[PDB]
Amino acid sequence: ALDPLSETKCTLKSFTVEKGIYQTSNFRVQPTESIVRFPNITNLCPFGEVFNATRFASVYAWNRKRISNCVADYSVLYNSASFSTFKCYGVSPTKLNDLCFTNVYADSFVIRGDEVRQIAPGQTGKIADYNYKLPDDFTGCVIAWNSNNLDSKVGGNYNYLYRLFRKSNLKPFERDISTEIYQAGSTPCNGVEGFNCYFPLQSYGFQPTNGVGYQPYRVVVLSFELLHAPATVCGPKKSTNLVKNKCVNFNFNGLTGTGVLTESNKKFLPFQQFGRDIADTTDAVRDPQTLEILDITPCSFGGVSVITPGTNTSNQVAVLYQDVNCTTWRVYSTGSNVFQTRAGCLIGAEHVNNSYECDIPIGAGICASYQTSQSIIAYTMSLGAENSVAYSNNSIAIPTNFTISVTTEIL
Amino acid sequence: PVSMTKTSVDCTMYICGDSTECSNLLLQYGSFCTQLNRALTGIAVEQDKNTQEVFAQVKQIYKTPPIKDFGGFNFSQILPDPSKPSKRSFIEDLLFNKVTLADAGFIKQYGDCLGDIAARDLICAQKFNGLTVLPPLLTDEMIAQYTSALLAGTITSGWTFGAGAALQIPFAMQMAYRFNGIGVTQNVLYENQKLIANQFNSAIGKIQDSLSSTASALGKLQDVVNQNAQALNTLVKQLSSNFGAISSVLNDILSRLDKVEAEVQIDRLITGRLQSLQTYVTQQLIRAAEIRASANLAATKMSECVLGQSKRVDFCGKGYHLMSFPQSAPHGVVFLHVT
Amino acid sequence: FGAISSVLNDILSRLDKVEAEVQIDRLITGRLQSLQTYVTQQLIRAAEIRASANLAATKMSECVLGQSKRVDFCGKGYHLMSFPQSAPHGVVFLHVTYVPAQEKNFTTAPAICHDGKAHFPREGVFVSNGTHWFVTQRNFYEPQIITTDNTFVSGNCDVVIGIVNNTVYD
Amino acid sequence: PVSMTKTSVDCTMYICGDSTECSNLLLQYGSFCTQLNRALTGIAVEQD
Amino acid sequence: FGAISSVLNDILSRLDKVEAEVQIDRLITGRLQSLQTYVTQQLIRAAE
Ligand SMILES: *[C@@H]1O[C@H](CO)[C@@H](O[C@@H]2O[C@H](CO)[C@@H](O)[C@H](O)[C@H]2NC(C)=O)[C@H](O)[C@H]1NC(C)=O
Ligand SMILES: *[C@@H]1O[C@H](CO)[C@@H](O[C@@H]2O[C@H](CO)[C@@H](O)[C@H](O)[C@H]2NC(C)=O)[C@H](O)[C@H]1NC(C)=O
Ligand SMILES: *[C@@H]1O[C@H](CO)[C@@H](O[C@@H]2O[C@H](CO)[C@@H](O)[C@H](O)[C@H]2NC(C)=O)[C@H](O)[C@H]1NC(C)=O
Ligand SMILES: CCCCC/C=C\C/C=C\CCCCCCCC(=O)O
Ligand SMILES: CCCCC/C=C\C/C=C\CCCCCCCC(=O)O
Ligand SMILES: *[C@@H]1O[C@H](CO)[C@@H](O)[C@H](O)[C@H]1NC(C)=O
Ligand SMILES: *[C@@H]1O[C@H](CO)[C@@H](O)[C@H](O)[C@H]1NC(C)=O
Ligand SMILES: *[C@@H]1O[C@H](CO)[C@@H](O)[C@H](O)[C@H]1NC(C)=O
Ligand SMILES: *[C@@H]1O[C@H](CO)[C@@H](O)[C@H](O)[C@H]1NC(C)=O
Ligand SMILES: *[C@@H]1O[C@H](CO)[C@@H](O)[C@H](O)[C@H]1NC(C)=O
Ligand SMILES: *[C@@H]1O[C@H](CO)[C@@H](O)[C@H](O)[C@H]1NC(C)=O
Ligand SMILES: *[C@@H]1O[C@H](CO)[C@@H](O)[C@H](O)[C@H]1NC(C)=O
Repeated sequence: ALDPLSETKCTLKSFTVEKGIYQTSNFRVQPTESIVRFPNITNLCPFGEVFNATRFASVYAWNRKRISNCVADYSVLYNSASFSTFKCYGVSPTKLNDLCFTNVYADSFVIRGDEVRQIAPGQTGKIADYNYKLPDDFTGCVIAWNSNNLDSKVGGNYNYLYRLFRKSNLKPFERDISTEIYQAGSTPCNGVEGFNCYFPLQSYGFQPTNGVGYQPYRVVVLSFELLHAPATVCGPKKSTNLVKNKCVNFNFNGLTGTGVLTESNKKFLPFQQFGRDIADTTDAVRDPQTLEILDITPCSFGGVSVITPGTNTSNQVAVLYQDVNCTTWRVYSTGSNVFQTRAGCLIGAEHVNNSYECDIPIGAGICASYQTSQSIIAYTMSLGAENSVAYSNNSIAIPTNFTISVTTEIL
Repeated sequence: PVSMTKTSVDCTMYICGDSTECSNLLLQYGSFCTQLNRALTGIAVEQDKNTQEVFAQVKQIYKTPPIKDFGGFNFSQILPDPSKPSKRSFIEDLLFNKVTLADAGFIKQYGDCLGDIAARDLICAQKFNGLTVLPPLLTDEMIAQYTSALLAGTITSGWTFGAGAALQIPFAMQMAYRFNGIGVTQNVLYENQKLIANQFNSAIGKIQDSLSSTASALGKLQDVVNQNAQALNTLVKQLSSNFGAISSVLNDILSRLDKVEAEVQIDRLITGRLQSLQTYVTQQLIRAAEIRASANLAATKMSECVLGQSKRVDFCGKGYHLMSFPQSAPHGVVFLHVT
Repeated sequence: FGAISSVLNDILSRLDKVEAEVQIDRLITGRLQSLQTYVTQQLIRAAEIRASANLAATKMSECVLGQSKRVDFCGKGYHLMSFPQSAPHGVVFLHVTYVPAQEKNFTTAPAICHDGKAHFPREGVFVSNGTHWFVTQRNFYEPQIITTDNTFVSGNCDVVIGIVNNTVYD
Repeated sequence: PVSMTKTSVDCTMYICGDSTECSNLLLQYGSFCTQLNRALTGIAVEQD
Repeated sequence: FGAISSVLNDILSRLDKVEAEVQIDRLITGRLQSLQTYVTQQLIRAAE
């Protein structure tokens, strides 16, 4: 990374470079600042209303609560909430503080200790089939904690029920609260229970002396989408000022990237937050605070070539920027000799009016050479010596001698 | 066709963009990017080599004669006009106007691609993904000058300048010897000189009219340019493929997963984009081999039809070959075969 | 290739069969891709080498086994002969050719009118050294007296443009 | 030899057959099948 | 191609969507690579 000559040395995997022109990496602009743009929300998410609820719902009638316009600072749960199970599927836990969530829904219920494992996208079992099923492409986090000190009674807590004997497996995120009598045998039932007809709901025991597998467990499943919609629930990240027309790192509603932000003429629809090009890259974004549309442009741009007479001859090099017009410049350095040929700006080579045979092909009719102090010179290549034929309507040229030439062709 | 578009690929820019973690992971491959760049550099050098072989056969630059007394034969349509900034012929101007290149020039500045133009402009999208287009070593003006020298030599000297030491000869006697070369006595040429000159002028005018009309007949060069542009656009478009990962955007994965969980997705994306680059380079190599064969044929035709009279049937036009005249064209050559 | 290591021995000594299977599969896929790329490049280079060898065989047939009239196919100039030589993975052709060396200016005419009829050289060109007219071959200056043996008569002198009058010997 | 056999490939049929899930997953590639078919069509036209 | 089986039907009948997704992706990648190799060889033979 010291200079284009060293980059060419590294690319060639050698300490010596022969005479010529070598394409290096494109011109790179490193970000200068880092900015975070989150919607201005001060209210904390209802952690007490979810994890501290006095009464929880049954698994067959699991409760769904919408979470919106809040900051998910889950560290407040560190004081009093201890969770036996905390598994996130569509997001890494360590990134949860740097993201914004679109449609946050908390599904709360109470199950057995042995049935906690059944709360997963691809599990089978009584709860997974008849009570609560997670989608295969589930994005969210499942949290479960033992509640034996709350949901257990000495005589037996029978307020929590689970669905048994269902005709077919439940669809993902589907709720069945019907109490119709199940027909296990071939004999039809007429609303009464007997022999092969049973009530579909059965109550848990939930006694304090029960085993850890038979003890009550409170389960909250948080489901949300990421980096696709406006979103209104955000992490505990402090927003900074908006920087435009500069190469910066940006964190827009959890979407991180690097680029230059400029004012955009695009008119986003009210339900749209991000814009993408034909390459699926985020090229437009709506500011969560000012509600303005900003175009994002990559910082790196422009091909770079390095011309050297050979490390065995000299260490002097010339730099050609194929997408820079020298008439601040997007160049590594601008030292004295600046020519600005076609096909880019040439820095480090002295332009001469003389025409020679091409030594190092720069391009667009421009060549470079190492001439005599010794320095790199750039010139327009000569097509050949100029001639005129003494043509006339009554004049001819006839040879009076000849030469026997022997040439060599290598194939 | 003589040459094709020379391209260079910044593999780190294409695969990873500005992602530092993705570049660090891509460092575990290393040699594949170097191999692709070596193949692309070989193709780019071969393009200039083909152009030099086709057009720089003679190193002895002959100018247009002042008098232009060629026994009734008119070459102003294939001779340059100094009024044009580029010293190319009127037919050469027509050929240049009938082929549309992807980019008018070769310098697209950062300010020109800043904003929404990074998406609307295909060149901006290609360059923002590490795909650059290198200009030919020889400009159109120099190729026009080489064609000018060849035409001046073949009209003033005939075949002698192709063997060195150009010898002047009146164009009527050159036509007489060319008639003798196809089995027709020179008295036929001398007794029908006005008629032959009139027919040659009429044929040149007919070619000019055909070129000036909507009939292009220059589909090969346009096909080459469109193939190169389509290959670059497909390379740009293939960046939206997930390759089995959760997303096709490295930024979304990095903001969505930690290092360990995002490593597999970034590896999948890197493998897919490397495969896309390899496919593009292989297709470019095959097309470069085809273009090299075409350029070798063009150089052979320039040697055997412009620098001399060929006895090979249907090698320099249909009929008994008399002479040929070269003309430059975007990424190609146009031979006017007089038979 | 996305694996924990590029050495199969390290993976085998570091992981059991199930855990090492994915790493070995990744390495196998990467090395197979490398071999495929090498073979494709070898095929392209072999096609180029085959084209070069076909050109070399054609040049051996048309320049060594015979004299070629094709311009610049067997060297620069008027081809006389060629000699082959072996070389490591290639052939070297020594092309012996005839090149005009010393040109001289002459006044030339398309035809000569002697007795109301046009005469033509039928082998070369008519030239004048200032006062007298001769007929000579085009590639070498060998002036000869213009006679009926080296000329043929075709038509009158009122049609040929540039015809001059000179004596034709019998 | 003058011409060779002209071939066409149904990439979805070859990769996935009659599997709907496999075709849905293959939809995330898209352009590679089109590129292969374009090359094959070019070869077929070149034969004629 | 590193998957549990070379048959998509066996994987689909043997695994759910999430578990079969990786195997189907591996098979898709392998078959796409095979098609690409066939097309490249066809292009070289077409040039010849
Ligand atoms: C959703 O409701 C439909 C109709 O009420 C259910 O389909 C019925 O399924 C039973 C057996 O499970 C059959 O005997 C009926 O003939 C079906 N009727 C129709 C119209 O399809 C379906 O099973 C229900 N889905 C879930 C997940 O409970
Ligand atoms: C050679 O052809 C050119 C045409 O390309 C002739 O130029 C034309 O001349 C006529 C009158 O002489 C004008 O009406 C046209 O406009 C000219 N066309 C141009 C300039 O493109 C030229 O006269 C011809 N040479 C001779 C000796 O007749
Ligand atoms: C040979 O062909 C030429 C060209 O087709 C003939 O010349 C034409 O003659 C007619 C009159 O018979 C004129 O109207 C045309 O303008 C001439 N064309 C040209 C280009 O000058 C010629 O008559 C034919 N016959 C002979 C014996 O030459
Ligand atoms: C009130 C619900 C708000 C939900 C907002 C959506 C996503 C935010 C994410 C995770 C919050 C729950 C974390 C529980 C575990 C804490 C860490 C631990 O003890 O291991
Ligand atoms: C008598 C043994 C028959 C075995 C037949 C072979 C395969 C059939 C498969 C699984 C049966 C055991 C399921 C135990 C767990 C039930 C669901 C749950 O509670 O989570
Ligand atoms: C939950 O309730 C306990 C007991 O009242 C309390 O100590 C704790 O702070 C509460 N936590 C939240 C997040 O409300
Ligand atoms: C808060 O966000 C709203 C967007 O709904 C915006 O209108 C307002 O200006 C913001 N306030 C501050 C102080 O940034
Ligand atoms: C650079 O800009 C100037 C105008 O400021 C223009 O005249 C010149 O042509 C440009 N350079 C190139 C190579 O086009
Ligand atoms: C013939 O004369 C012209 C001038 O009329 C001169 O330029 C040319 O060099 C002469 N040719 C030779 C071979 O001397
Ligand atoms: C031309 O040649 C003839 C015969 O060779 C000779 O007699 C005559 O003097 C020559 N004239 C000149 C001007 O050399
Ligand atoms: C050359 O042109 C002149 C015009 O002045 C003419 O007199 C002469 O006869 C012409 N010569 C030939 C050989 O055509
Ligand atoms: C040749 O003879 C004709 C007729 O005798 C005459 O018109 C012409 O002028 C003569 N040539 C010269 C050059 O005088």
